[PDB]
Amino acid sequence: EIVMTQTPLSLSVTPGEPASLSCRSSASLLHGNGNTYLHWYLRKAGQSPQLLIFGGSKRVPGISDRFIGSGAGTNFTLKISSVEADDVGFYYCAQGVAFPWTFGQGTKVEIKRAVAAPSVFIFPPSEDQVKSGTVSVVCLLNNFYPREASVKWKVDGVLKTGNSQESVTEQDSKDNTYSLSSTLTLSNTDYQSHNVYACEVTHQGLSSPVTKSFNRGE
Amino acid sequence: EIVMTQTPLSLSVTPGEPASLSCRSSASLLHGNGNTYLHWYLRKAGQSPQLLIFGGSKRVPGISDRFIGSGAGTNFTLKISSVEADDVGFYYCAQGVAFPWTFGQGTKVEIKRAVAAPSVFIFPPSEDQVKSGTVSVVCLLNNFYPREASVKWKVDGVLKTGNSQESVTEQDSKDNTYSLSSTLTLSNTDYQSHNVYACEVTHQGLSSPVTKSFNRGE
Amino acid sequence: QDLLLQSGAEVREPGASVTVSCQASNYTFPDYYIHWVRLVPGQGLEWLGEMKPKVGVTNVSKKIRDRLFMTADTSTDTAYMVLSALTPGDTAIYYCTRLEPDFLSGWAHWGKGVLVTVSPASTKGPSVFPLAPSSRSTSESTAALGCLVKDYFPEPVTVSWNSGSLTSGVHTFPAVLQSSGLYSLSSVVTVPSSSLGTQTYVCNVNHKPSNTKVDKRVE
Amino acid sequence: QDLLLQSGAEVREPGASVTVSCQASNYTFPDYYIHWVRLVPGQGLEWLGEMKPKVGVTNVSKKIRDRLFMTADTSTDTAYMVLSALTPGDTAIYYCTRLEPDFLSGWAHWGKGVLVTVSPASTKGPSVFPLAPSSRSTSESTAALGCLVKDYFPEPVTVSWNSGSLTSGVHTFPAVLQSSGLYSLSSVVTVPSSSLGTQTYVCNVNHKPSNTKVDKRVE
Repeated sequence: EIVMTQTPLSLSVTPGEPASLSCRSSASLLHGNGNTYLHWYLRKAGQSPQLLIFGGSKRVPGISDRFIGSGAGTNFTLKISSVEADDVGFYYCAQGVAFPWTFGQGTKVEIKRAVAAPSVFIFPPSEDQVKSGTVSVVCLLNNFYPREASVKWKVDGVLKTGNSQESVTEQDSKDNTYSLSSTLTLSNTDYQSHNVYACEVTHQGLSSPVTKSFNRGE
Repeated sequence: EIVMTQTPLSLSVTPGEPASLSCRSSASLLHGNGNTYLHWYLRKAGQSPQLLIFGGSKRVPGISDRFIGSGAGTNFTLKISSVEADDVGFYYCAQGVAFPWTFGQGTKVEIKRAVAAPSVFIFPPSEDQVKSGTVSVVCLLNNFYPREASVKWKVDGVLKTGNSQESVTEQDSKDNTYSLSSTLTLSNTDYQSHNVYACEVTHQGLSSPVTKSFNRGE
Repeated sequence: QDLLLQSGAEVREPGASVTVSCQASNYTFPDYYIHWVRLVPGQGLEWLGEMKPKVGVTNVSKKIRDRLFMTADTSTDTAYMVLSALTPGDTAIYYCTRLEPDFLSGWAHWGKGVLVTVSPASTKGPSVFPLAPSSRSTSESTAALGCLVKDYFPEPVTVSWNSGSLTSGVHTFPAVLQSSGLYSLSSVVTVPSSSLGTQTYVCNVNHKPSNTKVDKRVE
Repeated sequence: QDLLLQSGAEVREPGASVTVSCQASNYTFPDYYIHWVRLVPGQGLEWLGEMKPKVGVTNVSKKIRDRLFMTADTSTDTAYMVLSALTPGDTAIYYCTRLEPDFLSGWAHWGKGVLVTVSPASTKGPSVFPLAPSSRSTSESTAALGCLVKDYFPEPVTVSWNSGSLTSGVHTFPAVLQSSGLYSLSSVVTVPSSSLGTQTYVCNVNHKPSNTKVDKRVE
């Protein structure tokens, strides 16, 4: 029930910049006294969160330079003065309020980059996988930015059945780009039910739509 | 520590038969407040343990008073006036007031039955095991009494080596004979080196040991 | 009725851990003393520990004690025990027990038990195998027909003959864990060998711990 | 500063009851509260419960109050958390929290949180194939190696190329649930067309509990 709106919901930014995050609520935020209060923390590659604010203004001991924020009760907001590569992850705030208490949804933080198209690939299903009776093919999109590309498929030139699923890399460790896999799935007989298999793309780093294909019996 | 034994270890008992078991303790059990505190328990195959008698001789409600028993401080006995099929099971004895770490090792009721030779069969497994790298040759020793039989293999006139596996009925539901499956099992190589295969058998109800046999291919 | 509920079985890798639970019947839960005890395969019964709910632990075997942990919740009216550093030979039917009246005179009492099992293995579908109509060359008048499993894991296994539609004169030789760390089983039916009705003798078998079903008849 | 100990994962059938357990650092251990937080996939974190082991007490989320039970072994402060009637929706990572005698007026640091996952599934080694598989012809410059993991359970998997002798340009897509509850994954390596038209390439894949290796050579 206790409101916690955390925003921007996601963020991408360049190194050395200022950036800020806002937490908004329904009430004042204590277990008692009139006087216990909110805290903020960073979660990454499956480690627990790392505490950053302990109590509104209160910086956690031994942590970074100032992520510190301001506001009270219904309002609070962090600001960091400088983007470090260290900082990418999930940020969220917690209230210092009487429990039961609830996290707000979390705020994503990333590096910003120049827009850049993927290299794009598709291929026939391997014939062992074909005669496995259930079959799949993959549209692959290596090393591109941002991960806001969008991907399509056509079979005998007409859009896919929806028997398809997708996955993206993490933000690249250094290039801070991404890659995408889209997979389309068939029975061997659905794989007969069309001949040419295609995947098609539009993206920020695309000047114009891109198309790739294979045709079976080759 | 409480250290104790119970006997006889097992017996096949004739229908209608008066019978008993004795529990013998190295600890003299004038328990707690100078008062002997000892008990006996049933169990059956797939069943919870079941109360019988306690304080030595005191019966739990609903027991057939066919069951009887009592004992001096190291020297205790459980008894039955008679035998009916419902008696076939396992029987235990133990100790208590604050220090419950004890059991008698269990003793098994069977029923006494007319002697009987088994019917016996054996088979060559199909090539489908042979081509899968492992050969089990199995011999079936069915409906024998008393409880004991010995089983053996020969290959090309030469006795067993290495592996065997065996498995037996709980006496019976009905006739109260026993039935036994057993095998010698090999890498297919070994069977391919071999040419003739036999099981061999002996038991109380036989004139002589018994062979069943076959040869590779036929 | 005077009962403790206990539930479905368990299996683990060596070095792991296990949780076992028991639930009271409609009763004044805190007033029982409880033993945890076990039946170990091919081996004698064994008391482990004693617990009174709001007290928690009371007495326990020094052997198990450090590996053991034992407790209860009043809110649910349930006992637990936990075993840490879990290993082969700990494999047993664990029982919680009810003690309350003249139980000093001996009165441990029972729930249905729970099976715990330990292996290096992971689940495997059955090496189901038919057992031949041998001596079709030579039978006088009598026969038996068989079916087998090997390297299935973990047990138990469902088994049937004529797909359950006719079942008599039959043995179901209890399975054994092989040196593979996986199970072998066979069942066999006795037959007057004049039976051309042997056409019907589909042995049919099922393996819920591996979500699997299979069938054969041979002649 | 110094961290609580909290061990590795487990995988489960629906409706079961299932546990995680956690242990004190170089630390006193009855003295301060414990909290349990659920990290749910794709979604914001979730407080379940406060606990204090000293008395064996808690304050609890109204989303539950039913399926949970919690305490610790006072012999070690080995925390236990018990959940029951587990849905696939409970598939999550569970984090064992201390609380810090001042900083808990906000919060405190944790040990390493642990995964548990719920599904009618059962173990499978992956089906495995090439993908790319080679450029039959293109604007030769670079292309990529690629290999498929499919029909697999449970995740995760371990993967490498030319036994991980190759490392540059290698990528690995995060896992996808197949509608059967199985997994697919994939790996790819962008490489010069000159190199690709010359050297031999293999995708090298391993996991337990499948106990299975594949080393798929590719063209």
